[PDB]
Amino acid sequence: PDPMKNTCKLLVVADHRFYRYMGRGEESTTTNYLIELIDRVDDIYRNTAWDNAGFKGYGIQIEQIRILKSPQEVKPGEKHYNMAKSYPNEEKDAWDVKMLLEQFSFDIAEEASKVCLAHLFTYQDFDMGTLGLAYGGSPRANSHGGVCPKAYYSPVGKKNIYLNSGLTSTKNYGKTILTKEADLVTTHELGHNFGAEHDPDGLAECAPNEDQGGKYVMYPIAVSGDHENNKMFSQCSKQSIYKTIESKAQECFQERSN
Ligand SMILES: CC(C)C[C@H](CC(=O)NO)C(=O)N[C@H](C(=O)N[C@@H](C)C(=O)NCCN)C(C)(C)C
Ligand SMILES: [Zn+2]
Repeated sequence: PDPMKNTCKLLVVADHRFYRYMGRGEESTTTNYLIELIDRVDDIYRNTAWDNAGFKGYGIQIEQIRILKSPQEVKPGEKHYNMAKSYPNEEKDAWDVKMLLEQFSFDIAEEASKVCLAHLFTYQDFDMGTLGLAYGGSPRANSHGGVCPKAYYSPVGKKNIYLNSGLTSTKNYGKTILTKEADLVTTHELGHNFGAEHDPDGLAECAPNEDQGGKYVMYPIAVSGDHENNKMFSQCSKQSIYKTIESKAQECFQERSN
């Protein structure tokens, strides 16, 4: 592991919902929450041996936190990830999650091109229990993204956007999720960014029963995280991430800041 290039620097964005509902309308409260969350997630990554040997010490660090204190005013017909209304259905508490990730990537393109990853933290109740979403680590045909900006020309947006993005919501079923749960959401989404796909039931090694420590972080269904494996990456995730981690590291990782 190149100690000069072992850290994925992040642009962390807190939208107006997060600022108000998690931040208590305060910059300090907002940033402290995020700084502490990323550092705990970093502990998970940093201590992971991607090859089950000495290939460890790779992690994440915040480069900048953008704090949006109020909604983005928009003209009629125009949309922005930080606008007051949910999209496509303004009657709902939250956006459609996929459309939100696409919108965030579009609006943040200039900034995203200069960082390893951009991550949006929001506070909206996505339909049916969804907590987050990210590019990378998806089995879908022609899907791409994850660490290090990769361009995608949006025929609808008429410009290049980058696929080095993901998002976390700390609201689910009308309540703020536990910090232990939030940590797991962000870990899972960055896991996709790093190259992991969902662990399959079909491989017991990567999806243990509850008495064998429970599921690992990349399981498709969320859990509170009281089981042993919950906060760790499975061997399946490690294998996937390891195929490209070094290469990606040479591309856009930087030196850890003490
Ligand atoms: C951190 C988690 C694992 C992220 C995933 C979505 C995903 O794979 N993002 O990369 C999620 O929101 N999972 C939901 C989830 O498990 N939520 C739990 C909290 C839930 O609602 N459980 C009971 C609802 N029947 C789904 C979509 C499976 C309902
Ligand atoms: Zn997932």
